[PDB]
Amino acid sequence: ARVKRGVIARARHKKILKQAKGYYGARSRVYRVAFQAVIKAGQYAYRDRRQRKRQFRQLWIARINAAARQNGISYSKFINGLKKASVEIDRKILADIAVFDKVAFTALVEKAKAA
Amino acid sequence: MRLNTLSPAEGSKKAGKRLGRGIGSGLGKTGGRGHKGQKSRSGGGVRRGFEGGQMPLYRRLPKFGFTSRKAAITAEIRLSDLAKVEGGVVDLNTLKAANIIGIQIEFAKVILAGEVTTPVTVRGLRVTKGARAAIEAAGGKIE
Amino acid sequence: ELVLKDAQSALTVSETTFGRDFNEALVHQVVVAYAAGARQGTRAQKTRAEVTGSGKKPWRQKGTGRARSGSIKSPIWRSGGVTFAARPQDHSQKVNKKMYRGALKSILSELVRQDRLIVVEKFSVEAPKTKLLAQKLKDMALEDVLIITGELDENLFLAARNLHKVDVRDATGIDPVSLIAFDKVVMTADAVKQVEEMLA
Amino acid sequence: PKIKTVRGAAKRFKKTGKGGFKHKHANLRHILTKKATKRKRHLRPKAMVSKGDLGLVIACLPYA
RNA sequence: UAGCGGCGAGCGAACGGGGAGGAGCCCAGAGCCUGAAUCAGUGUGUGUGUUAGUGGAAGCGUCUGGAAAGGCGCGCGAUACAGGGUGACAGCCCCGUACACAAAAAUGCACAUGCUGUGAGCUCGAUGAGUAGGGCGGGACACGUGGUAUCCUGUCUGAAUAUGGGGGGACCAUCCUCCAAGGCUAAAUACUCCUGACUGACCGAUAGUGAACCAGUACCGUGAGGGAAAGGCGAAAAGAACCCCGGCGAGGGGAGUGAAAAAGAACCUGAAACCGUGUACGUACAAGCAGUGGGAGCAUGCUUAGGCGUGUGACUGCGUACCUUUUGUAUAAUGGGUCAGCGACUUAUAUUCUGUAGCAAGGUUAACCGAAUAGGGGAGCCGAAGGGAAACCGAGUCUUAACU
Ligand SMILES: [Mg+2]
Ligand SMILES: [Mg+2]
Ligand SMILES: [Mg+2]
Ligand SMILES: [Mg+2]
Ligand SMILES: [Mg+2]
Ligand SMILES: [Mg+2]
Ligand SMILES: [Mg+2]
Ligand SMILES: [Mg+2]
Ligand SMILES: [Mg+2]
Ligand SMILES: [Mg+2]
Ligand SMILES: [Mg+2]
Ligand SMILES: [Mg+2]
Ligand SMILES: [Mg+2]
Ligand SMILES: [Mg+2]
Ligand SMILES: [Mg+2]
Ligand SMILES: [Mg+2]
Ligand SMILES: [Mg+2]
Ligand SMILES: [Mg+2]
Ligand SMILES: [Mg+2]
Ligand SMILES: [Mg+2]
Ligand SMILES: [Mg+2]
Ligand SMILES: [Mg+2]
Ligand SMILES: [Mg+2]
Ligand SMILES: [Mg+2]
Ligand SMILES: [Mg+2]
Ligand SMILES: [Mg+2]
Ligand SMILES: [Mg+2]
Ligand SMILES: [Mg+2]
Ligand SMILES: [Mg+2]
Ligand SMILES: [Mg+2]
Ligand SMILES: [Mg+2]
Ligand SMILES: [Mg+2]
Ligand SMILES: [Mg+2]
Ligand SMILES: [Mg+2]
Ligand SMILES: [Mg+2]
Ligand SMILES: [Mg+2]
Ligand SMILES: [Mg+2]
Ligand SMILES: [Mg+2]
Ligand SMILES: [Mg+2]
Ligand SMILES: [Mg+2]
Ligand SMILES: [Mg+2]
Ligand SMILES: [Mg+2]
Ligand SMILES: [Mg+2]
Ligand SMILES: [Mg+2]
Ligand SMILES: [Mg+2]
Ligand SMILES: [Mg+2]
Ligand SMILES: [Mg+2]
Ligand SMILES: [Mg+2]
Ligand SMILES: [Mg+2]
Ligand SMILES: [Mg+2]
Ligand SMILES: [Mg+2]
Ligand SMILES: [Mg+2]
Ligand SMILES: [Mg+2]
Ligand SMILES: [Mg+2]
Ligand SMILES: [Mg+2]
Ligand SMILES: [Mg+2]
Ligand SMILES: [Mg+2]
Ligand SMILES: [Mg+2]
Ligand SMILES: [Mg+2]
Ligand SMILES: [Mg+2]
Ligand SMILES: [Mg+2]
Ligand SMILES: [Mg+2]
Ligand SMILES: [Mg+2]
Ligand SMILES: [Mg+2]
Ligand SMILES: [Mg+2]
Ligand SMILES: [Mg+2]
Ligand SMILES: [Mg+2]
Ligand SMILES: [Mg+2]
Ligand SMILES: [Mg+2]
Ligand SMILES: [Mg+2]
Ligand SMILES: [Mg+2]
Ligand SMILES: [Mg+2]
Ligand SMILES: [Mg+2]
Ligand SMILES: [Mg+2]
Ligand SMILES: [Mg+2]
Ligand SMILES: [Mg+2]
Ligand SMILES: [Mg+2]
Ligand SMILES: [Mg+2]
Ligand SMILES: [Mg+2]
Ligand SMILES: [Mg+2]
Ligand SMILES: [Mg+2]
Ligand SMILES: [Mg+2]
Ligand SMILES: [Mg+2]
Ligand SMILES: [Mg+2]
Ligand SMILES: [Mg+2]
Ligand SMILES: [Mg+2]
Ligand SMILES: [Mg+2]
Ligand SMILES: [Mg+2]
Ligand SMILES: [Mg+2]
Ligand SMILES: [Mg+2]
Ligand SMILES: [Mg+2]
Ligand SMILES: [Mg+2]
Ligand SMILES: [Mg+2]
Ligand SMILES: [Mg+2]
Ligand SMILES: [Mg+2]
Ligand SMILES: [Mg+2]
Ligand SMILES: [Mg+2]
Ligand SMILES: [Mg+2]
Ligand SMILES: [Mg+2]
Ligand SMILES: [Mg+2]
Ligand SMILES: [Mg+2]
Ligand SMILES: [Mg+2]
Ligand SMILES: [Mg+2]
Ligand SMILES: [Mg+2]
Ligand SMILES: [Mg+2]
Ligand SMILES: [Mg+2]
Ligand SMILES: [Mg+2]
Ligand SMILES: [Mg+2]
Ligand SMILES: [Mg+2]
Ligand SMILES: [Mg+2]
Ligand SMILES: [Mg+2]
Ligand SMILES: [Mg+2]
Ligand SMILES: [Mg+2]
Ligand SMILES: [Mg+2]
Ligand SMILES: [Mg+2]
Ligand SMILES: [Mg+2]
Ligand SMILES: [Mg+2]
Ligand SMILES: [Mg+2]
Ligand SMILES: [Mg+2]
Ligand SMILES: [Mg+2]
Ligand SMILES: [Mg+2]
Ligand SMILES: [Mg+2]
Ligand SMILES: [Mg+2]
Ligand SMILES: [Mg+2]
Ligand SMILES: [Mg+2]
Ligand SMILES: [Mg+2]
Ligand SMILES: [Mg+2]
Ligand SMILES: [Mg+2]
Ligand SMILES: [Mg+2]
Ligand SMILES: [Mg+2]
Ligand SMILES: [Mg+2]
Ligand SMILES: [Mg+2]
Ligand SMILES: [Mg+2]
Ligand SMILES: [Mg+2]
Ligand SMILES: [Mg+2]
Ligand SMILES: [Mg+2]
Ligand SMILES: [Mg+2]
Ligand SMILES: [Mg+2]
Ligand SMILES: [Mg+2]
Ligand SMILES: [Mg+2]
Ligand SMILES: [Mg+2]
Ligand SMILES: [Mg+2]
Ligand SMILES: [Mg+2]
Ligand SMILES: [Mg+2]
Ligand SMILES: [Mg+2]
Ligand SMILES: [Mg+2]
Ligand SMILES: [Mg+2]
Ligand SMILES: [Mg+2]
Ligand SMILES: [Mg+2]
Ligand SMILES: [Mg+2]
Ligand SMILES: [Mg+2]
Ligand SMILES: [Mg+2]
Ligand SMILES: [Mg+2]
Ligand SMILES: [Mg+2]
Ligand SMILES: [Mg+2]
Ligand SMILES: [Mg+2]
Ligand SMILES: [Mg+2]
Ligand SMILES: [Mg+2]
Ligand SMILES: [Mg+2]
Ligand SMILES: [Mg+2]
Ligand SMILES: [Mg+2]
Ligand SMILES: [Mg+2]
Ligand SMILES: [Mg+2]
Ligand SMILES: [Mg+2]
Ligand SMILES: [Mg+2]
Ligand SMILES: [Mg+2]
Ligand SMILES: [Mg+2]
Ligand SMILES: [Mg+2]
Ligand SMILES: [Mg+2]
Ligand SMILES: [Mg+2]
Ligand SMILES: [Mg+2]
Ligand SMILES: [Mg+2]
Ligand SMILES: [Mg+2]
Ligand SMILES: [Mg+2]
Ligand SMILES: [Mg+2]
Ligand SMILES: [Mg+2]
Ligand SMILES: [Mg+2]
Ligand SMILES: [Mg+2]
Ligand SMILES: [Mg+2]
Ligand SMILES: [Mg+2]
Ligand SMILES: [Mg+2]
Ligand SMILES: [Mg+2]
Ligand SMILES: [Mg+2]
Ligand SMILES: [Mg+2]
Ligand SMILES: [Mg+2]
Ligand SMILES: [Mg+2]
Ligand SMILES: [Mg+2]
Ligand SMILES: [Mg+2]
Ligand SMILES: [Mg+2]
Ligand SMILES: [Mg+2]
Ligand SMILES: [Mg+2]
Ligand SMILES: [Mg+2]
Ligand SMILES: [Mg+2]
Ligand SMILES: [Mg+2]
Ligand SMILES: [Mg+2]
Ligand SMILES: [Mg+2]
Ligand SMILES: [Mg+2]
Ligand SMILES: [Mg+2]
Ligand SMILES: [Mg+2]
Ligand SMILES: [Mg+2]
Ligand SMILES: [Mg+2]
Ligand SMILES: [Mg+2]
Ligand SMILES: [Mg+2]
Ligand SMILES: [Mg+2]
Ligand SMILES: [Mg+2]
Ligand SMILES: [Mg+2]
Ligand SMILES: [Mg+2]
Ligand SMILES: [Mg+2]
Ligand SMILES: [Mg+2]
Ligand SMILES: [Mg+2]
Ligand SMILES: [Mg+2]
Ligand SMILES: [Mg+2]
Ligand SMILES: [Mg+2]
Ligand SMILES: [Mg+2]
Ligand SMILES: [Mg+2]
Ligand SMILES: [Mg+2]
Ligand SMILES: [Mg+2]
Ligand SMILES: [Mg+2]
Ligand SMILES: [Mg+2]
Ligand SMILES: [Mg+2]
Ligand SMILES: [Mg+2]
Ligand SMILES: [Mg+2]
Ligand SMILES: [Mg+2]
Ligand SMILES: [Mg+2]
Repeated sequence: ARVKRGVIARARHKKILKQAKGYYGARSRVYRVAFQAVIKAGQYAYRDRRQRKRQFRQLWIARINAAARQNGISYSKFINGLKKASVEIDRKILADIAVFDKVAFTALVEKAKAA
Repeated sequence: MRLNTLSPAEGSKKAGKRLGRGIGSGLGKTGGRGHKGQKSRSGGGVRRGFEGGQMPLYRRLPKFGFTSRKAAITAEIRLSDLAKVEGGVVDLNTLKAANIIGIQIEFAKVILAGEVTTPVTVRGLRVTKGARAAIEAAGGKIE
Repeated sequence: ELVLKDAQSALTVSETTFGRDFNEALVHQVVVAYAAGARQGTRAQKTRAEVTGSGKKPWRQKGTGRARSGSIKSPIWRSGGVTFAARPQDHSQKVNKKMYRGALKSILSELVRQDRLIVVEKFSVEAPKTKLLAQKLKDMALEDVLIITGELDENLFLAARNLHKVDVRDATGIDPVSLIAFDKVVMTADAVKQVEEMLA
Repeated sequence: PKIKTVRGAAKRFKKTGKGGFKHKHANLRHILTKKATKRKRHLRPKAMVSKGDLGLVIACLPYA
């Protein structure tokens, strides 16, 4: 029983070249080059789910550190102030509040000033 | 049951190792035979009893003995397979027809392997001391 | 033990032939083996030796900026080779007498539970004509059948040769695959008696 | 084709009841006068093959 | 297995048993009596076969379609539902098939049998000399000169010749067994250039023969020799009359044929690499495996009175390809121009182990006989007992004078 493999291979190559859609030059056209791009893309994607959680924390922390210093307190002292008052609110929201509702935010900086 | 509905017992069939079919296969690229050297090579591996050029065990040890021609043509008749012949007579030609000992066996011996019931007169045949007690305890007289 | 459909006579058949537990593995092995026995296995590709062409190196070992070749016939080249060329082979596999008998005893007893086995008295067509056989199966309410008979009538044989779904084996020539394949099995009282003695 | 026994091995080993192999000891052919009697006595009876070099023996004689 | 063997690698019997098939004669010659039973004429003359052949059953109506064998509904032949064709898949349209039948003729055969021609029976025996054997040297025997029988001989020699001689694995002696030195013999057995039929868990145009095709051709080589590539319009050529542009060209546009002409002969399908034309977005102060997380804008698709898809991706954090081989590779170490196709742990028999199924102190058959995957055939094999170099003894036995 001979097995021609033209139907199955095509379906394998065409699947990867579909993931490589958008890439420059051979990386979108040429299986042998695309297949590398698609693995590398996977590797970077896998690592960047880890880095996304880091980047955003830095982003929020910067926002909070900015919005705190407008009210006369540094980030380091503010967070200790909040921890010592048993405030459980995270960076993600403090950063959201910092941008949107500053009149509210100010109350957290006062709440921190108590400690 | 239909021709389709039949299936084997679980554990009966086990696929088979297929070497050189990608990473996911486990074995794949060097089909479980490592990197380089004589054993990796097609038609590779040394012959039997080869110890890297050290004198082999089957040559450093001395030869002994000689093959007896008499031992080839003598049987050890089991006493359990004794009353399976012709009532209670077991010469040699009678025992040979029962397919207990080979055709080219002149000398033969009844040993104590356990279990006799019927009386058997064992003629023209060498008999063991334990079997002599058994055969006579069952009933039959030797020679 | 087995009632008929035009008599109601108590044919006392043996218990450990027609009343056993269905051992699926055994049956599967015997039927697979039976199938494997049907193969003729007549095929051949030709190895790099058997291909036509010279042993000459097309180009020399070194010097030309090309991949070292030793033969036109090498299986990595086009139009020559097939690495592990098939040789005509025998796929028939051994089945132990007791396993074959055990499988028949297993399958033939499951026909009694499923009611595919229609035991009958004298079963024979009048003259060698399919029209009659086909017409008499309408009353019996059958279509895809294995008509097992002890005394193999030529009249009955000839009259089922053209009928596709009907097959007329002799009681001696029952098979594992056949008994399973056909949707009903019609055995003659003599044939049951012969099969009883054959399987034992 | 059937496997061939390594005959030389078949002439130096013998299969015991359990599965192990008995063999004669080395150092008892020549140069005996310098050897102590105690050695020559201990080398006289047959000896079982070691578990390390059992696999080498089992392969080279596959019938008995 | 026994043996052989730098006793290494390896080589490897026989006796005996089960089967297939069976079959024997003639010469080295003298009585009575006679051509007779045997081979072979040649015949003819039957039976067959082979090389031409003949008949050979029974379907219609609607629906879809270019076309019906299709679907739907009712019939009918079947010793014919093998298979093939026919405008899509046909038991019943056609060719076949089962089956029944054929030969003027030339042949393969199968026995009556007239017979140019050839000795049945019968007894007296004869009963194969440069031979057997030997020395020397080689070879064949499973057996490598070994303690080597047996066989063959190049060379040199040499019996006895049935009161005799050969073999029984150095050799001898007793027993047993055969009768060399001359011939001829069917079957079982091996093979397939070739002729048919039939079959494939064989291939389906880079496969299968090298060769589906005007292939051992083209082409290459002084020559021996090497040796390609290259299949498919459509149901039917109905192969595009006639116009128009062009050089009364190529090539096109119409028109027509067809169900369809991006089925128009560079002709089923028509992928990918590769090269284009048009639409959306981005892109001419910006440094690197070109992506990836983040993300504005713009363009489209939608439900809308929120936004969510899709394409693009300004700006920005991180980020030196894959394979190989290595202590270690972004490595400036190897391999890859790209795509498509093909391209590497197989098969047979033995063997040990694991799983699984059968049956169990038993298990189990081989060739073969069966037309037959049934079922016979247990010849065997393996197991149920081992110890010892071996005789031998044996739930023991070896060691040893004997063993705590
Ligand atoms: Mg296959
Ligand atoms: Mg195929
Ligand atoms: Mg593709
Ligand atoms: Mg792939
Ligand atoms: Mg594509
Ligand atoms: Mg994209
Ligand atoms: Mg994009
Ligand atoms: Mg592409
Ligand atoms: Mg593309
Ligand atoms: Mg594309
Ligand atoms: Mg976090
Ligand atoms: Mg399964
Ligand atoms: Mg499983
Ligand atoms: Mg497993
Ligand atoms: Mg396999
Ligand atoms: Mg693995
Ligand atoms: Mg691994
Ligand atoms: Mg391994
Ligand atoms: Mg390697
Ligand atoms: Mg190495
Ligand atoms: Mg290695
Ligand atoms: Mg090789
Ligand atoms: Mg090698
Ligand atoms: Mg050395
Ligand atoms: Mg020795
Ligand atoms: Mg020795
Ligand atoms: Mg036997
Ligand atoms: Mg070869
Ligand atoms: Mg050559
Ligand atoms: Mg050459
Ligand atoms: Mg180069
Ligand atoms: Mg190249
Ligand atoms: Mg070719
Ligand atoms: Mg080929
Ligand atoms: Mg191939
Ligand atoms: Mg291959
Ligand atoms: Mg097999
Ligand atoms: Mg197999
Ligand atoms: Mg059988
Ligand atoms: Mg069916
Ligand atoms: Mg000594
Ligand atoms: Mg010392
Ligand atoms: Mg000492
Ligand atoms: Mg010592
Ligand atoms: Mg064995
Ligand atoms: Mg054996
Ligand atoms: Mg010898
Ligand atoms: Mg030597
Ligand atoms: Mg040596
Ligand atoms: Mg040889
Ligand atoms: Mg040989
Ligand atoms: Mg050989
Ligand atoms: Mg033999
Ligand atoms: Mg023999
Ligand atoms: Mg005999
Ligand atoms: Mg016979
Ligand atoms: Mg004759
Ligand atoms: Mg004569
Ligand atoms: Mg004469
Ligand atoms: Mg004639
Ligand atoms: Mg004639
Ligand atoms: Mg005829
Ligand atoms: Mg004809
Ligand atoms: Mg006709
Ligand atoms: Mg007809
Ligand atoms: Mg219509
Ligand atoms: Mg219409
Ligand atoms: Mg249709
Ligand atoms: Mg439908
Ligand atoms: Mg119909
Ligand atoms: Mg209907
Ligand atoms: Mg109807
Ligand atoms: Mg009908
Ligand atoms: Mg059919
Ligand atoms: Mg047919
Ligand atoms: Mg037919
Ligand atoms: Mg057709
Ligand atoms: Mg069509
Ligand atoms: Mg067709
Ligand atoms: Mg119809
Ligand atoms: Mg029909
Ligand atoms: Mg019609
Ligand atoms: Mg025919
Ligand atoms: Mg007939
Ligand atoms: Mg005729
Ligand atoms: Mg005529
Ligand atoms: Mg004539
Ligand atoms: Mg004639
Ligand atoms: Mg002829
Ligand atoms: Mg003579
Ligand atoms: Mg003579
Ligand atoms: Mg003469
Ligand atoms: Mg002599
Ligand atoms: Mg001579
Ligand atoms: Mg001589
Ligand atoms: Mg001599
Ligand atoms: Mg001389
Ligand atoms: Mg000499
Ligand atoms: Mg010599
Ligand atoms: Mg030698
Ligand atoms: Mg030789
Ligand atoms: Mg020699
Ligand atoms: Mg000598
Ligand atoms: Mg020797
Ligand atoms: Mg020697
Ligand atoms: Mg002699
Ligand atoms: Mg002889
Ligand atoms: Mg004389
Ligand atoms: Mg004389
Ligand atoms: Mg003699
Ligand atoms: Mg002689
Ligand atoms: Mg003699
Ligand atoms: Mg002798
Ligand atoms: Mg001999
Ligand atoms: Mg005597
Ligand atoms: Mg005699
Ligand atoms: Mg005589
Ligand atoms: Mg001679
Ligand atoms: Mg002769
Ligand atoms: Mg002849
Ligand atoms: Mg004859
Ligand atoms: Mg033939
Ligand atoms: Mg042929
Ligand atoms: Mg095929
Ligand atoms: Mg080709
Ligand atoms: Mg094609
Ligand atoms: Mg092509
Ligand atoms: Mg070629
Ligand atoms: Mg030329
Ligand atoms: Mg051509
Ligand atoms: Mg074409
Ligand atoms: Mg035209
Ligand atoms: Mg013009
Ligand atoms: Mg012109
Ligand atoms: Mg013009
Ligand atoms: Mg012109
Ligand atoms: Mg013109
Ligand atoms: Mg023109
Ligand atoms: Mg024109
Ligand atoms: Mg034209
Ligand atoms: Mg045109
Ligand atoms: Mg046109
Ligand atoms: Mg047109
Ligand atoms: Mg038209
Ligand atoms: Mg039209
Ligand atoms: Mg139309
Ligand atoms: Mg079309
Ligand atoms: Mg179309
Ligand atoms: Mg159209
Ligand atoms: Mg049209
Ligand atoms: Mg058109
Ligand atoms: Mg057009
Ligand atoms: Mg058009
Ligand atoms: Mg089209
Ligand atoms: Mg066109
Ligand atoms: Mg179209
Ligand atoms: Mg078309
Ligand atoms: Mg063309
Ligand atoms: Mg084209
Ligand atoms: Mg085209
Ligand atoms: Mg076509
Ligand atoms: Mg077509
Ligand atoms: Mg086309
Ligand atoms: Mg396209
Ligand atoms: Mg394309
Ligand atoms: Mg491109
Ligand atoms: Mg391009
Ligand atoms: Mg722009
Ligand atoms: Mg733009
Ligand atoms: Mg700009
Ligand atoms: Mg600047
Ligand atoms: Mg710019
Ligand atoms: Mg740059
Ligand atoms: Mg950089
Ligand atoms: Mg990107
Ligand atoms: Mg992205
Ligand atoms: Mg993203
Ligand atoms: Mg946006
Ligand atoms: Mg917009
Ligand atoms: Mg992006
Ligand atoms: Mg800008
Ligand atoms: Mg960035
Ligand atoms: Mg970087
Ligand atoms: Mg790196
Ligand atoms: Mg590499
Ligand atoms: Mg290297
Ligand atoms: Mg290095
Ligand atoms: Mg690195
Ligand atoms: Mg590199
Ligand atoms: Mg570079
Ligand atoms: Mg290097
Ligand atoms: Mg380099
Ligand atoms: Mg390398
Ligand atoms: Mg290197
Ligand atoms: Mg390169
Ligand atoms: Mg392969
Ligand atoms: Mg392997
Ligand atoms: Mg296989
Ligand atoms: Mg065999
Ligand atoms: Mg085996
Ligand atoms: Mg095991
Ligand atoms: Mg196991
Ligand atoms: Mg199990
Ligand atoms: Mg089991
Ligand atoms: Mg059981
Ligand atoms: Mg049991
Ligand atoms: Mg049991
Ligand atoms: Mg027991
Ligand atoms: Mg048994
Ligand atoms: Mg059995
Ligand atoms: Mg026969
Ligand atoms: Mg036969
Ligand atoms: Mg018979
Ligand atoms: Mg028969
Ligand atoms: Mg039969
Ligand atoms: Mg028997
Ligand atoms: Mg049996
Ligand atoms: Mg023993
Ligand atoms: Mg022992
Ligand atoms: Mg003793
Ligand atoms: Mg002793
Ligand atoms: Mg003792
Ligand atoms: Mg004592
Ligand atoms: Mg004692």
